[PDB]
Amino acid sequence: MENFQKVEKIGEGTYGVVYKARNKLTGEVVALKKIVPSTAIREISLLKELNHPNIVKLLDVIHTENKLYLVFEHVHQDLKTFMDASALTGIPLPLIKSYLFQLLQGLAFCHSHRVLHRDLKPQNLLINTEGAIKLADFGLARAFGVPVRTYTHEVVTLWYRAPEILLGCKYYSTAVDIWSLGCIFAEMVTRRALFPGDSEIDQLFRIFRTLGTPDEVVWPGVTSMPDYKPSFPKWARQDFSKVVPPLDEDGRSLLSQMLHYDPNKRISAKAALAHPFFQDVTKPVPHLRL
Ligand SMILES: C[C@@H]1C[C@H]2CN1CCn1[nH]c3c(cccc3c1=O)-c1nc3c(cccc3[nH]c1=O)O2
Repeated sequence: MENFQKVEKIGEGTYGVVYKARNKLTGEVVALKKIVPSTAIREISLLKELNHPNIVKLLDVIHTENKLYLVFEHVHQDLKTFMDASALTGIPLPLIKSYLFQLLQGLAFCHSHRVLHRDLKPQNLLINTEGAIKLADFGLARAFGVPVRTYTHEVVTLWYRAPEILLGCKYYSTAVDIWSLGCIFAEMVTRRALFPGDSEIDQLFRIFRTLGTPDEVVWPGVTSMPDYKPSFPKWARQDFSKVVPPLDEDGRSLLSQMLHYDPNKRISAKAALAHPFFQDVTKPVPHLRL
């Protein structure tokens, strides 16, 4: 695009390369994403109006010469990078709680307009120097079906995928994003991925080994799911005190509700914001080197 000048390749999203670039017009630095059916066009345009402080802002959509470029506000780094860097001492609890609180606000907003992210993961959570965190690539999934492999052939991570998606439910709800965020919450606290599956069945079985194999008791209708197999091994449910120490009682109570098997029992983003865990929530400034 004539109006932009690439500064550097800052990443590789699911749909295309992402560059940090400068707008020759406004002089603003931005994140340029390379990705055209009419349906995707209408969908992307809807995204230009769902603005929230905790959602990476979609500045412009350039559909030129049968190509799609999405211009997004630029945010210095992602959460994955910050997490790896904080592997030795871990992200202090006050900051973890602040990030979770902000993410829940971003989700509550999106879910109120019936938009789901569908693919939340540390990598698409962006953080700035002022203590804020924002959801990136929000809504791109419905527009462009999230594939098994990226344009670069990298395997899309299954670690944050909700069980209903894994079991074949085709009309999953906003609850899938709460599941993902819960997995991220646990990972920030323990400094280790909660369910690092490397295939759909390994992903499903890791979930089962920690939370117990779901049945009609905890999840009515589960046995009727498309990919549910009566032959799934029967694992006992582990205790959360063992899964996410040293997270306190309120935190464990909240995480448990975010990880409920039944999508209808799983806590909503809105209800999560009123949880006592956030009673003493604050907004501290992180220690990140740019
Ligand atoms: C955000 C995820 C991960 C990587 C590829 N992304 C996936 C593709 N992608 N990248 C996006 C960005 C901003 C806004 C929206 C998107 C987006 O959808 C930016 N992306 C990135 C980044 C990695 C390290 C720093 C920045 N900074 C950014 O500003 O992208």
